[PDB]
Amino acid sequence: LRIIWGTNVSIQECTTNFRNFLMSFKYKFRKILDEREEFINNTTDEELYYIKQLNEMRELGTSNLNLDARNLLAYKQTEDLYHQLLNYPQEVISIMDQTIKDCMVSLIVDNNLDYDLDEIETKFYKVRPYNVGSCKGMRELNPNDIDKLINLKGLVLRSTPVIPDMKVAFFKCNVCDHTMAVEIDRGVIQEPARCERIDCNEPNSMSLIHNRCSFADKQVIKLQETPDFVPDGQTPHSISLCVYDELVDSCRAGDRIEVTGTFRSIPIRANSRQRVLKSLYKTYVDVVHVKKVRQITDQDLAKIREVAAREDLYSLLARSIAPSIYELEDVKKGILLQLFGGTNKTFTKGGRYRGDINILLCGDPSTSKSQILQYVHKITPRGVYTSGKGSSAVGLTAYITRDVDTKQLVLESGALVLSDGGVCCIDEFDKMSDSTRSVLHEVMEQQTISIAKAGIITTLNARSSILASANPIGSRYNPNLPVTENIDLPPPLLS
Amino acid sequence: ALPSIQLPVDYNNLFNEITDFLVTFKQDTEKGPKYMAMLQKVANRELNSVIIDLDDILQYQNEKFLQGTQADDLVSAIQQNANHFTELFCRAIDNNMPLPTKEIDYKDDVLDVILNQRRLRNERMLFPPNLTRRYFLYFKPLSQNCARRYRKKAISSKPLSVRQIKGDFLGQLITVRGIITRVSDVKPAVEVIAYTCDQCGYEVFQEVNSRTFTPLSECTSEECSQNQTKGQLFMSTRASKFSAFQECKIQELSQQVPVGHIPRSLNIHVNGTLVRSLSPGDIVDVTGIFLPAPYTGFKALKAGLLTETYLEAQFVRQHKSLTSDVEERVMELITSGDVYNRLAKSIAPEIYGNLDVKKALLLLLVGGVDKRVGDGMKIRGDINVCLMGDPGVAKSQLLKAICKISPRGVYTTGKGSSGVGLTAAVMKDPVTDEMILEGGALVLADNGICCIDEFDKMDESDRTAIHEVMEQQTISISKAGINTTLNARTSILAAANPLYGRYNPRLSPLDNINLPAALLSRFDILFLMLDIPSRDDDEKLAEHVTYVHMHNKQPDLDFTPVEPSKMREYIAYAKTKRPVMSEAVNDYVVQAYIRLRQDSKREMDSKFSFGQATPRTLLGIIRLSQALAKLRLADMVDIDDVEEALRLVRVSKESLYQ
Ligand SMILES: Nc1ncnc2c1ncn2[C@@H]1O[C@H](COP(=O)(O)OP(=O)(O)OP(=O)(O)O)[C@@H](O)[C@H]1O
Ligand SMILES: Nc1ncnc2c1ncn2[C@@H]1O[C@H](COP(=O)(O)OP(=O)(O)O)[C@@H](O)[C@H]1O
Ligand SMILES: [Mg+2]
Ligand SMILES: [Zn+2]
Ligand SMILES: [Zn+2]
Repeated sequence: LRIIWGTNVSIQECTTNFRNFLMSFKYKFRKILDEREEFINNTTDEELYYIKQLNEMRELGTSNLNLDARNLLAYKQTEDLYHQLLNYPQEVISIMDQTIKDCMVSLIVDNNLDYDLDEIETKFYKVRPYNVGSCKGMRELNPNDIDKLINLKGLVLRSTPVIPDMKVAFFKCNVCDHTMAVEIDRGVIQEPARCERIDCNEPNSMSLIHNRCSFADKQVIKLQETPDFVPDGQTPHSISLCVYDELVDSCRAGDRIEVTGTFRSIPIRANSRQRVLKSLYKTYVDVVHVKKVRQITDQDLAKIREVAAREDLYSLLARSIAPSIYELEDVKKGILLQLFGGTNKTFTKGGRYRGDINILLCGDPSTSKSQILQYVHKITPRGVYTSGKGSSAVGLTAYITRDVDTKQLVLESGALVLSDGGVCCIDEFDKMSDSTRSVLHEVMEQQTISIAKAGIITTLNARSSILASANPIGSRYNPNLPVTENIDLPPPLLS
Repeated sequence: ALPSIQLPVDYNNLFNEITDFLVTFKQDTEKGPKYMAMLQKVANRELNSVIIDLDDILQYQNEKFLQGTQADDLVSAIQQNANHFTELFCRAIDNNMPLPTKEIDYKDDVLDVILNQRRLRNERMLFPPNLTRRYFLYFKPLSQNCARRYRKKAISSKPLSVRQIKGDFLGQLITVRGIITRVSDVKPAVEVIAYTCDQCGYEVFQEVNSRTFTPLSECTSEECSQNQTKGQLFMSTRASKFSAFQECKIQELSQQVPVGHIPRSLNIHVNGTLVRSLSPGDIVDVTGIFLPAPYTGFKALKAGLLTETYLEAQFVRQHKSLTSDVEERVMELITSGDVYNRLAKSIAPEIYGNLDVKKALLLLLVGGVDKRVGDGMKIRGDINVCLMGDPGVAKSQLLKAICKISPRGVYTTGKGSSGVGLTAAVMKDPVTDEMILEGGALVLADNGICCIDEFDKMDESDRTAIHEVMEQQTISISKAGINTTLNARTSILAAANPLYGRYNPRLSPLDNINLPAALLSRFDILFLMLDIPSRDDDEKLAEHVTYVHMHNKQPDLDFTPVEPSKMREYIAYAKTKRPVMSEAVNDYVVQAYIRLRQDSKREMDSKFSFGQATPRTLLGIIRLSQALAKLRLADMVDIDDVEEALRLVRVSKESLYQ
């Protein structure tokens, strides 16, 4: 009956439509909707996709939903919500959570079991809609769609630490020591006027206790427009993203993500002191769903065992690692043996004994060693493929550098430390400088790197394996001359 | 206090004449009024902009002159002052707005819902008109043709420059010719702000006519008149009206700058549907109102009476596909015949000779097959052509000329600027002082040609990027904590300068230039153009050069210069085509390669040849056959195509002596 002020959304019909949608929907209605021909109806029409996810969530206890927009449009009666959500996301989502609140009860008591439901009552639920509409870049956003759900795509540049946000203030009285909590609305705190205690009742006797309040977590992300869609002679644009609650610390730096969220615009103050504002707002998005671009099962164990029971396991993974490479089976044998490595041990008296295998490939200049290295790069779990042509003399180890965003100090590890426990591939070994070479010498001898700069003295762990590829001087490796002259490498390093 | 002055202009008669012009005006050449048609079109939620023509206003004045009754020269009043006539015309439009004739179509418009909800409560139990407005009003400058038709001269549409804009033209409608250099993103600017008041009365509206404002934060309604302290106003974005705003900078053209001076710049502000009409790098003629900025805030005190300025834009005039037409153009060029030779020849018709180089530049313009093999293997189809030779052989016109043919191309030069390897992750942009990931020139040209002039003097820092592109075509990015890899598939056209002058009877080609052997091996083709003195060739070269100086036209000859747009149309169409190969064709390639290798084992000699053949040579043979097949043929490649590719490679190889 009554409608929330401003909008046209009413809870009464929305709740009923949603419950009908959930208990009624199947893949049958979905495949009737899309009906793109060659659509499989093999028992999927009666699978009850929503109810099975609902039950598996109830038994798991996790609160995560992936409601889609096309599926929401599939049902005829709930088609209203499709156009009623794009324009009023917040209120529709509030109805969403309120209906999911009793979606639990609708299924826990169907057989009248002994589920507590008290932890269900305490916990809250929400939704993560995706594929709301056609994806449009940030270069086409008008003020005509403020406070409306959109889907954006872009490169992640950076993230900020967790930001506290006050929810419940906490005031103490400096005379009678009475504690009272005041909720804040939209940021502004309504100050208590005088102490509620009628006996105390003193004007101007309030003190704020900062560490006794209640806070929630925020994160801010920075996006950049993808180079593919940019036109000629332009500079990429940027958008700031607000992330709350469980989605915080999800987007790593440098990834490319497609997100769903509400466009919003806020004013920013002209003068820091005065109340005055300037007639130009800033635009950002509050995100609700993010998508990007171990624990092996027992069946995996069984298949691993039966494959390991093969008559000749050596040759099979000899040929698998480099399918393109023809012949050169012996180097593949060596690399396959290297990728496992002998056992590692460190007994108290003698000390640690190495268990890493180092391999150097060299010879005539137009063989296929670089492709071999790029092949072994992918197979190994943790490894780095960087050429030794140049870069810093400690570019493979720690390098104390000044932070760019903040005028602070950061200790950044190198490529040998970042290949700990794996295989590190070095390309163009012959161009590596005389001063940085010694660094590798301490890596291949003691497997540790020590840095003593800017008041910091410390040691890291290398424990990696070196596979390198080099080129000679000239267009051929003449067998008559020995190895030393051609390869231009110190005898100990080759040894 | 404030003294008073008498001015001839009276706005009452002006408003009367605007009302008369909106109704009466008819196009003399649908029937009826010209503008009440488009107003009815607007009322149906279809047209978002209203554009007035001063030619049409002159037509109404001329009609009245035909009747003979006096007029108020509305066209001159608009030119002299235009910031007030916009509001006058907006009010005139609002008064005579036609009713919605069809398809009311109220679906989910938030402002519509708010306005409809207002009616019930207000009637059961005056706002700024601009809130209900949707159309945007723009003026159109005068036309010299219509002006010369009725004299009266013209000032608003004359193409002035940035420098010719004096302080006497402020507050008028003028036009400026220049090139756009910087354009910013679109942001919302508030026009009417609505505050919600704790269920006190109802939301209040305030208009903003400046760049800076103050919130109300006090409820003055009759129900809100009660004395109890109750709370301030909170802004509601949904009930507020925004507008699209954009700012740009226009710079004076090099032709119009006097000697010894530095070009100036002008600022342009655009609001409404006209946004996004201008992009960087465009030479345009922009009309608008020239207005003074307030310059307030900090650093205003020192100026005192000095002001900024800007131009509110209202019109844009830019100076400068699969269809049956382009379907027939390619057929016409096919029927023309001699596509190979004519295409090579028409490239830079000024330069006489070096015809094989012109054949190879065509193959570089087209691209070979890029096939993604399974299990991670990839093969490149891009072309790497390096042109070496003595100075003063037309080294650096040839290159520049090739850049014209393909839109996706960048001409990068020596250490004067760093663009080859500038894949930096830091950008100190003055507008916001935050980092922006900035790609280099190699990344910028995707599916394009990178013309690297003076490649000898370019530093090893760029040599790293050149080395990596030819290997994997994926640029790793700077170490500013982003760990990004960017696609950089591109073709390379390099121009070289031999060490200490010209060719030297030193036998090794490696001795002639500094470039490493590994770097040169990755190049698909190497061309040596040595300047050898011959008495016959100098005569024709001198005659060809001097004919251009005597008569600016190039020397007329039986050779026909094909039209450049046809060049581009055929090149693009060939690029879209995808060849395919057969098992029989590639069998002869093995015999060719084994013969080449058996030659190379004994080809090692004192002077001729560069090292020995490599499987990369076999790969480049197929890669070059790709372009020669794409040139005219389709589907399976001809056997003679391999012969043509081999011939071109062999001529390039034999260029070492020549
Ligand atoms: N075959 C040719 N046809 C026409 N003009 C030519 C030819 N060869 C050289 N030129 C002349 O050479 C000049 C163009 O090349 P230019 O000497 O300016 O540059 P470059 O070859 O890159 O040499 P540099 O090392 O001096 O920069 C023009 O004066 C042009 O007339
Ligand atoms: N044995 C081989 N098997 C397959 N391809 C080869 C072989 N030898 C050479 N090639 C070809 O030659 C090229 C070798 O380049 P690469 O080895 O990466 O350069 P570099 O000599 O700098 O390591 C590859 O493109 C590859 O296709
Ligand atoms: Mg030159
Ligand atoms: Zn108290
Ligand atoms: Zn009030």
